[PDB]
Amino acid sequence: TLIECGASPFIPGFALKDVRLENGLTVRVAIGGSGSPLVLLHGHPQNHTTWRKVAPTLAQNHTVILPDLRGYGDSDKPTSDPAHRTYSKRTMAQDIVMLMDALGFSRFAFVGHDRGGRVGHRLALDYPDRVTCCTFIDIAPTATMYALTDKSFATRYFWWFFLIQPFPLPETMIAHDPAFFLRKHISGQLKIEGATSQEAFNEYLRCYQNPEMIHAICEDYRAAATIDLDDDAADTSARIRCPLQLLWGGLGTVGQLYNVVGTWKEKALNVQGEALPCGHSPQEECPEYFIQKLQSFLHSVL
Amino acid sequence: LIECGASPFIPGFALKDVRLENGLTVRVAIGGSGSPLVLLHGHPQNHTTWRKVAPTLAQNHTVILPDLRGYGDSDKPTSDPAHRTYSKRTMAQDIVMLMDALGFSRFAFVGHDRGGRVGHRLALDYPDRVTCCTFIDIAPTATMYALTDKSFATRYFWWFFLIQPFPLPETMIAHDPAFFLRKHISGQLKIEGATSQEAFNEYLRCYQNPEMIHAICEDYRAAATIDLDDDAADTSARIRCPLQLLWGGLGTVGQLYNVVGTWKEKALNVQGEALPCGHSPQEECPEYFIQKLQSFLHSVL
Ligand SMILES: [Ca+2]
Ligand SMILES: [Ca+2]
Ligand SMILES: [Ca+2]
Ligand SMILES: [Cl-]
Repeated sequence: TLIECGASPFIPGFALKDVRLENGLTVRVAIGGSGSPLVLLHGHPQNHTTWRKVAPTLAQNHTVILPDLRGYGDSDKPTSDPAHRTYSKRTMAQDIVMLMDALGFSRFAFVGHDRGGRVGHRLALDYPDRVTCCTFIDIAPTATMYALTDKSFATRYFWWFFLIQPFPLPETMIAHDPAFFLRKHISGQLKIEGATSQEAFNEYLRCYQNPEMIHAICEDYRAAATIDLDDDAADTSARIRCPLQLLWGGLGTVGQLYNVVGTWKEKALNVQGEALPCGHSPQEECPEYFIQKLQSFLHSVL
Repeated sequence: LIECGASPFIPGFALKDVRLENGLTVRVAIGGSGSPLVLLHGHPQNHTTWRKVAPTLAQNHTVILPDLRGYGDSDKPTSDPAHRTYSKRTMAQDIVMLMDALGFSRFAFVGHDRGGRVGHRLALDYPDRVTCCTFIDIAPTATMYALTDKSFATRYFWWFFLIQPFPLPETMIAHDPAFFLRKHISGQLKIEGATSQEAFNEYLRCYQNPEMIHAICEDYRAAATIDLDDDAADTSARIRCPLQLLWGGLGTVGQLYNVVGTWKEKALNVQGEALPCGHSPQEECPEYFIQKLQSFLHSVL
C-alpha cells in the first residue's frame, strides 16, 4: 500500500510517502523526477534529507527514490532480536527490493552512503539481477574493516567498538545528551565551514531524539559486528556483478587510512573510484562535484 | 606528614597526606610493622580495594596503601599536552619518593591494574629499590596495544574510549559518573558482590570529582602515547627482581594472553597463576590472594 504524506518540506519537487512492504514494515520515502529508477540511501546519523542538495538535479533524468532505513528517520523501528537479524544488512536490503516491487520497478541503479553502502553491498549480492550499478560512498567493506582492527583502527573508529557493547550501555550513554552525540557524528564528518545548516541539523536531531532510533542504530552496529559478518563469510567467494563506483572524501578518515578502491577489488568484478574535496559526506559538502561524478558513472553504464 | 585520622574501612590503619619532593601531596594509608610492602590500586578504585587483605598482611609488614596521583584523595595536578604528568614513569617517581619520605629503602611492591603498569616502570627505573614485584591481572601495556584485535577492542573498549581527545570522554562520564563507574566494576568482577555497596559508595565519592575523571583519561592517553615511547626506549632492559603474576582465570586478560608468557619477554625471573575470579582477586577471593602473595614474599625475602 502507499499513503501520501504531502510534499517534502526540504526537497523541492519531491513527494513523501509511507509504503507498506510485504514483510509488514512501513517505510518513509521521498520520490521525485521521472525516468530510470535511482535509489539514494542515507547512513548514520542522517535520514533521506542528506540528499536534499543533489536529489532535484538527479531528478531531471531519473525517478529518484530516497528511503529512510528501517530504524531511522520516519520509517518503522521494529523491536529487535538477540542475534540482531532485524537490523542486519540482509534484512535492510530486502526492505529495499520490496520497496521497489511496491513501486513497480524491476531493475534499478543504487547509491548508498555510510550504513546505506553496507546495505547496498549486501543488496548487490543477494539480488544481482535487480541492481544495474552501484555507488558506495565513503566506506570500505564491513568485513575488511573489522578484519584489519589494530590500535589505529580502534582509535579512529572507536564507535565501532562502543556502539556494539551489550544493551543498554550505548543506548544509555547517547540518551544522556543526544544533540551532543549527533554533533560528534556530524561535525567530525564535515570540518569545513558549515556543510550542515542549523535547519538540517535540527531535522536530523528531531529523528535522533527518538530512543527507538537510538536503539536501532546500536542494533545495526551490533549486527555489523556479528550476524552481518556471518552472512559476509558464508558467501565470501561471491562477487558484486554490476559495475561498482566508489566516491570517498580525500580528507575523510577512511580515505586517509586505506586505499579505498583497493578494499573493493576482491569484492567486485568491475570497480572504479575517486577522492572528492570533502570529508565523509560529499553529497552535503561538495554537492556539485558529487553530481558530476555520479552522472558520468550512471550514463556510462550500458 | 600530616595525620588525617584512622581509616574508616581498614582496621588498624592510619590515613596520611605526605608531601613529596616534587611538590605533590598523596594520600596514603599505613598500618602494621616490619619490612615495607606497597600495595598500589588501579582504575577506578582507590587504596580501599585492599581493605580485605591489608590487615592480614599488616601482621608481618608495614603496609603502605597510596592513592595514585589523579586518584582517590591524592593531588590531581594539571596535566601537560604530552601526558607526561600521568605517565607511568612519573607515577613510579611518586612511589619511590613516598618511600624516601617515610624513610624506607628497598621495599616489596604489589600493583593492580594501573598500579601494576606503574610497578613495571618502577622496577625498570629503580631496580635497586625493589626487592620483588607482583602484578595483578595485567599483561604489559605495549603487548596489549600491539595485539589489538577485534575481540580486544571489544572486551577492553575503554582503551579506545578514554584515549579520545579532550574533552570527549570526560564529558561523557560527567553525564552520569555513577552509571559509568557501575559498568566498570560490573565488567571487572566475576565474583558477584565482591564490591559491597558501601565499598562502591567510597569509590563513587572519589570518581565523581571531575578532576579525577580528567586525570584518568590523561593516564590512559599516556599509556597510548608517551608510556609506549619510554618502553621502546629501553626494550632491551628486563626486570631483575623476582616477578609474580596473579590474574583472574575468568576474566579478559586471562582468556586472551598467556599471561606468564607475556612477562617472560620483560623479566628474568617470572612465575604466576590464574585465580578463580575476574579482575580483582584482592576483593573477589582475598584468602587465596593472601595465601599466594605470602608464599612468594616468603620464598623471595
Ligand atoms: Ca571474498
Ligand atoms: Ca579512600
Ligand atoms: Ca561481572
Ligand atoms: Cl558506515
